Amino acid sequence: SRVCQVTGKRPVTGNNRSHALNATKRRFLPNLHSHRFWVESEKRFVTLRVSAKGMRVIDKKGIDTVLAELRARGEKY
Amino acid sequence: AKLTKRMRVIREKVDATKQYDINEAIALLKELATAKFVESVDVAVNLGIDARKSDQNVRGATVLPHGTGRSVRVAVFTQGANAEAAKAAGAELVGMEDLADQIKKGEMNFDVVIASPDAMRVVGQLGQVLGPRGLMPNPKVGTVTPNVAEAVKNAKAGQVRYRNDKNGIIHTTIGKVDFDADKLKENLEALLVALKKAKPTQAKGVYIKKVSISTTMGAGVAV
Amino acid sequence: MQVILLDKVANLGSLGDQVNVKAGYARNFLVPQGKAVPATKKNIEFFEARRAELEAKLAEVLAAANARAEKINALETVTIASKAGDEGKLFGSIGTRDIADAVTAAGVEVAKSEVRLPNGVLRTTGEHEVSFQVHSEVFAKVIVNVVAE
Amino acid sequence: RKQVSDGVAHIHASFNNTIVTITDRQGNALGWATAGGSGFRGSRKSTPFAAQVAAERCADAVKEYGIKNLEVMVKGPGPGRESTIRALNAAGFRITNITDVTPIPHNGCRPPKKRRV
RNA sequence: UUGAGCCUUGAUGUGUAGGAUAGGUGGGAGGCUUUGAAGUGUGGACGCCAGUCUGCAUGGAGCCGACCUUGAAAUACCACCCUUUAAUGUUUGAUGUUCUAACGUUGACCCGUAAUCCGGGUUGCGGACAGUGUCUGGUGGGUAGUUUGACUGGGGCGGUC
RNA sequence: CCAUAGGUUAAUGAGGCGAACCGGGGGAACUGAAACAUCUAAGUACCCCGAGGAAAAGAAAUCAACCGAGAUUCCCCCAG
RNA sequence: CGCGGGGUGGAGCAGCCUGGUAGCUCGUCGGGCUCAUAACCCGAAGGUCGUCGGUUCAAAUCCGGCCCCCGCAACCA
Repeated sequence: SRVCQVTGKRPVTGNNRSHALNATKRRFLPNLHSHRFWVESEKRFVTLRVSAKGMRVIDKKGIDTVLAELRARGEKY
Repeated sequence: AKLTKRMRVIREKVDATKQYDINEAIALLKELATAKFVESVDVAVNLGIDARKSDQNVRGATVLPHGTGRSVRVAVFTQGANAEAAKAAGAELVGMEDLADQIKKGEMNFDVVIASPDAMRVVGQLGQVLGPRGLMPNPKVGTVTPNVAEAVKNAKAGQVRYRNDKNGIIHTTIGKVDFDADKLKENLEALLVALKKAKPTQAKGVYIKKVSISTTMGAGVAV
Repeated sequence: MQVILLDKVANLGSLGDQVNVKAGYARNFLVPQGKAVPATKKNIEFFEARRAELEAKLAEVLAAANARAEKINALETVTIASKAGDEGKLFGSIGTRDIADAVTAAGVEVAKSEVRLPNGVLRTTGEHEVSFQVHSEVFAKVIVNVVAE
Repeated sequence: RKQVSDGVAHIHASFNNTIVTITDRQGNALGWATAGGSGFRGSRKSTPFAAQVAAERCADAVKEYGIKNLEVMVKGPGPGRESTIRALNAAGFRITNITDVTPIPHNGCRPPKKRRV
């Protein structure tokens, strides 16, 4: 799965559809990249998987209000 | 504005791709004035008429209630002792058959005319030279009035003129580049009223559109 | 890109107003340096207050002021040189102390090399001019030493 | 757009055409004329009757460059190889040098042996 | 470095008769040019051969109005409007320029690790390429779903519907 | 180097099982349209993930119509 | 069985499908270059563009039969 590790964006069910009367499945897949961040509480760099719409959130909110509260129990990152 | 040694040094403060906030443009209007004394601004009324049709051609003026600055030289048409208190109120010249000998030659040693109804019987001999100079008084305008001394004092607020020949919009002076933009709006409101009282019969479709003021390398902004 | 400044920067800043910058420049400098953020005008007072404790604690590991930024304008020259290969090439990078030093005082590899390069140490044995690294607010160049005499 | 008043010219005369160029020392062709420009068919194009009426048609091709002093280069065997030069001198221009640069055959590939009759 | 569009600005502008190339047009005596006017032409465009601009020979703060007199209308000073056209600017495609930082290594090395993958480090060489996505012009019987007229003491061509 | 990947030790949580129900995911063809693709059939069939004693929903940037409602689900109806 | 076309100087092929309207080459009958013929060049002679009615300003041309033909197909149980 192409998961945006910084937001939980996953693939979704959906149809292609065009100007045609016959309708066929698509299932929307994300574009998937990596990005590296600094954690001032652990004084180390970490690498996370990122995607469109999701990578737009973290840069806007700030890592000290996103990545600094992202662990649900630890997730070994 | 003309490109000069004292103008280059303010042209370097502005970019050909950049526009300004309404409140910053009313400062740029004075920056762009290169003279050591405060310059004057001309404003366009946004119209509304065919640029060359004579049955849509506009020509006239209106007198302001308080004015924006400099005063006008006033002449009074009245009889007898009634002129002396008008000379004390704001008249520089008196309408007499002695002065009518200069008026019939087209020579107006004055900027505004006020008339008393029984002396208007003399002005009706001269209306054909006062007419094409904007000077002819008329009862619908209130420039024919018995209280002439108070009315010449009312004239010192000055007047704003408007006419076309080849353009559908009309350009005219209204005051100094240092005049209050909120009071400019009030005098432009009085101008737009006089322009609706001066509306030609055949002015079909849209007439009064939105009005703005323009600067070099800042574009027009709403008044 | 519109951002608001959190610290006094000589090139840009508007009090209580966003300023234009490139997002790429911001993401390499002004953002990771803590000096700017996109919007958050409503929240930057609480962020500034959340740095106040962090910098008060940072003074426990480093509170010292720099004395070297005042000294740079002497254009003081390098006294160390690399030992060169038979072919007229160097062994490149291995440690930050066998390079650009002028005082021979260090006993271990330094955290800040005296010169700034995208890739450490040049393998050419000729005379070349490099940018002297003290702090990202004062600038100078110097030539490399190839003689040590 | 000031006149240059100095330069070079190149003359070519083959057995089938006279082609004249007003040139620059950098190897540019500034204006040209061809003897087939007079509408003449075959080896007519190599005679003085054709080449002598290409010269002022070539001076017209540089009418915005402005000419006065010219160094001339000449190649090829064609009879028109000098009337086109005198016609250009007679147009009010002054020849700084004349040099012949006609090739001497070197390798030459294959000749007619075996020549058309 | 420049193709394309667009902004920006200057030269304009006359006949006829007379000083006088009044472009239009709305105001009008103290205001303006120093990156600018003169000379008046050598020479370039245009030409009423005057003049202005490109740029000189070249200088370098002025100037202008009265008297005189043309005309709907004036000739300092200051708005507004324009044809044609180029350069500066600008948006946006090309051509190539250096150089790392998105991206990449079916390069090399050290360590995890007596591991050809992976992870961390090291040191080279590539690259604003690839890989990929939103939207989309076009293709695609390779694959797949479906449609595919009737009469005639027989059928097909023909005829009939 | 310090560190950390890596290594070790102690503790908690999960693991497998259990009838039917239940949220989410993958997703037809037949059938009807007396013929077929949209439409109907069907989010059925079958397969997958995951979980509770129920699952699911909720008290409004919802629903009305100038009257007002004031959570959701289940039932008869509204309404062929 | 028909279908679509054709109906041309002697032969072979144009034009047609836009009525203001019979043509080219080989031939046939003579001129020119010739000693002589062919080529070439200039001239002449020729077709009821099937047949009878109809429609019209008019019919090789359109409209209905009759009449002679070319080409395509003349085997399905």
